[PDB]
Amino acid sequence: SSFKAADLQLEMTQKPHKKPGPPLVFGKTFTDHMLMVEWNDKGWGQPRIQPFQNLTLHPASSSLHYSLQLFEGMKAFKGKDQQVRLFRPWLNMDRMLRSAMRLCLPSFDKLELLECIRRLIEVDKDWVPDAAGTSLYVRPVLIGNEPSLGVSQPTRALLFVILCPVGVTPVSLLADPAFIRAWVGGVGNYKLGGNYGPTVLVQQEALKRGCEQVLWLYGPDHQLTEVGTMNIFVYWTHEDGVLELVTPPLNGVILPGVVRQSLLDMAQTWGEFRVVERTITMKQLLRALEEGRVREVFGSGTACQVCPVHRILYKDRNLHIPTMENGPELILRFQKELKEIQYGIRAHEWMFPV
Amino acid sequence: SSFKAADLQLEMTQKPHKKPGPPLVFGKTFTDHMLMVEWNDKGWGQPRIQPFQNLTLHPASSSLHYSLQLFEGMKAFKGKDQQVRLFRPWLNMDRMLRSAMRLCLPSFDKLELLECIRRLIEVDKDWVPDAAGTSLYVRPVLIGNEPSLGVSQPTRALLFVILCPVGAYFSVTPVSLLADPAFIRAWVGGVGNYKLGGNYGPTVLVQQEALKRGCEQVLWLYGPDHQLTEVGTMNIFVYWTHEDGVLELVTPPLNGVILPGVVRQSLLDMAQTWGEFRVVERTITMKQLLRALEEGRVREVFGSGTACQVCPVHRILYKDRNLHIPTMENGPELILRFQKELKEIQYGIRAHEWMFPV
Ligand SMILES: *Cc1c(COP(=O)(O)O)cnc(C)c1O
Ligand SMILES: *Cc1c(COP(=O)(O)O)cnc(C)c1O
Ligand SMILES: O=C(Nc1cncnc1)c1ccccc1
Ligand SMILES: O=C(Nc1cncnc1)c1ccccc1
Ligand SMILES: [Cl-]
Ligand SMILES: [Cl-]
Ligand SMILES: [Cl-]
Ligand SMILES: [Cl-]
Repeated sequence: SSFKAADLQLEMTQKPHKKPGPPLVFGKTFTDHMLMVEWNDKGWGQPRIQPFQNLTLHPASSSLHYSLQLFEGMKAFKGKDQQVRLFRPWLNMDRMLRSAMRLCLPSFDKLELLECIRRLIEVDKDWVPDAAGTSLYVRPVLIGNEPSLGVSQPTRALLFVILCPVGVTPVSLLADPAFIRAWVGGVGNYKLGGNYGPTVLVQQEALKRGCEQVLWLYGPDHQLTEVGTMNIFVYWTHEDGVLELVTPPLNGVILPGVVRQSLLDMAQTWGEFRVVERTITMKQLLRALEEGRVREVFGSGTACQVCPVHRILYKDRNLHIPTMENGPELILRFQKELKEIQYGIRAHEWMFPV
Repeated sequence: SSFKAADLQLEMTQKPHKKPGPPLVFGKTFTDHMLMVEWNDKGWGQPRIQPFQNLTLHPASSSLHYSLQLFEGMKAFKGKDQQVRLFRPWLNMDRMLRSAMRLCLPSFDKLELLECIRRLIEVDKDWVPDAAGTSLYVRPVLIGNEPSLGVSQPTRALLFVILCPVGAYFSVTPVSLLADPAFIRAWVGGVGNYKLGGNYGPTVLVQQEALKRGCEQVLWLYGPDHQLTEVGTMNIFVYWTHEDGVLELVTPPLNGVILPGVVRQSLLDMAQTWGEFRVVERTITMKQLLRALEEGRVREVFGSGTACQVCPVHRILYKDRNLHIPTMENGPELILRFQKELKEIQYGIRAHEWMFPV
């Protein structure tokens, strides 16, 4: 069974928050409403769009003791004509259902959640900014909610969604093999709360070491997996002399990002250079930097879309990454095309109109 | 700058709950009171004892989004003298603090929290069952509580403690295990050695697989050489005559994928005090166990943990093939001896510095 949009009950807020005035730090400002659906031994209850409010949770909730939690993250963009659109939300929904199944949280209908989310965005339509490079960030969440200290499949869960309005520059990265984000056979390929908490300290260590984000290396040959909460891409002339865009394969330690998949799809479609999913090693990068074969290194994710990398501190070796002196041509093309699609400049099967 | 037990605020339930009748499934029944301490940028607030009540969380709470959550688990036992005691609670406090640092959560005084726990258990004295095999389980938690989607060191946090009466866990019955290398609990350089909630959520599906394959628990293998690391939520001990023909008790070393259990340390301490056989921390592979089994050198295999104290193992399903473990054939003398000494100590029959009186 599943909750249905047609059963939605609306409680409009009686106490609207002041909208942001002319400074937007990410993830602190929320809209007036939220979506709220509960699961229990009777199945999924009816979905509510209701005033943004606190959650009331039993102290034994499995969400708090055994990290029976997962999230999603996606943006809604408002175009010139004030039409609002979600970017490839179906893939976020596919990925939310996989997380849930990995955590034995209750299954749900992807299209019904989407419609509920759309309905929720429509209620908070005026929170969606329209200045350049601004968007509305959508945070669905599903948590187990059994009041039991037993490590087990819960018979109760909570699915809710909240929204935040959100308001080119290259970043530096610490690449230390000591630090591990995910392992083959682990759950790094799902968007689960537990994958993030442990990175806080590591991120602090990268700041202390004068870097801005973490380059997560994995395995004996130090594979480049991800950058911060982003997938990583390298544009270079490979060893076989062919020009390629490369990014690591989905072999268990990589989060299957929506932006990532989009960049692959675009480049693939262009048909101008080779586009592969393959392991990338610090050894390959060093050698390609020594031989001037690297053009652009960047990260991708809903946060920035495309984020260039100028520097990588590999232990004590400070590597200059020449992304910016090579345009950054590919990056700029990706941003340009993504902007066109996202803000309705160009009609595309990737946008879902609210 | 920690909270303080002198500042503790007491607020007694208006109407209490009727204690269970001597039917108790673990973790579904709680006592009348709980402890709560709030932290923010003005540091720790005053701790409080309050009637068991629900948490009020901002929906962006970092505890719920990025798994800023850690817990502990320790038992209190009521002796004949109706006096209740905590088993080595300082090791749990040490571990709770290390977990807190790992998750960038706020530091606190181990003795102050321990004193507040004393008071909480004191207040709920009567919930502590004295029937044989029973105890009060104590569950401290520390969760982040920043109301922002930024992945970061929170500026707010919540520390609470709830209590469960527990029935006799078992007589002692062995368990069968699923040993499948595809499922990996923790990795070197990871956080499997901290009691973080994020280590437990992904084990549900695996545990469910073990049941469909006819096992009761998971034997967590690690490496290409299939090391026996842990059993369910228990550390693993093997009693055998080793390759060199020397009788020993072995348990994997704390190389980072092992949770340093309090019973584990205690079994080690106890066994070395007896000084009657070799006690060592060494890696254990399925290759070594197989051969030991074919040669009749394995006497007992068991788990250790607060839940069980000591849990016999009698079967391992490895590579579709069932491995019989003669634990029960061999007494289990070691297990039985361990169980007895802990019991005597835990219920104050023998006086011991491991016990902290409530
Ligand atoms: C969210 C996330 C990504 C990329 O996600 P998108 O769907 O592209 O926004 C990549 N890696 C990690 C670790 C993430 O949490
Ligand atoms: C809690 C726990 C143990 C044992 O801990 P005790 O301190 O002995 O109760 C062992 N392994 C795992 C994975 C645990 O969570
Ligand atoms: O996208 C994220 N953060 C973000 C969004 N918009 C601007 N800056 C940062 C994110 C990703 C993964 C986990 C948590 C947050
Ligand atoms: O001690 C635990 N569970 C338990 C306790 N008493 C009886 N049965 C089971 C435990 C340990 C670690 C993580 C979660 C729970
Ligand atoms: Cl349990
Ligand atoms: Cl995947
Ligand atoms: Cl962030
Ligand atoms: Cl350790």
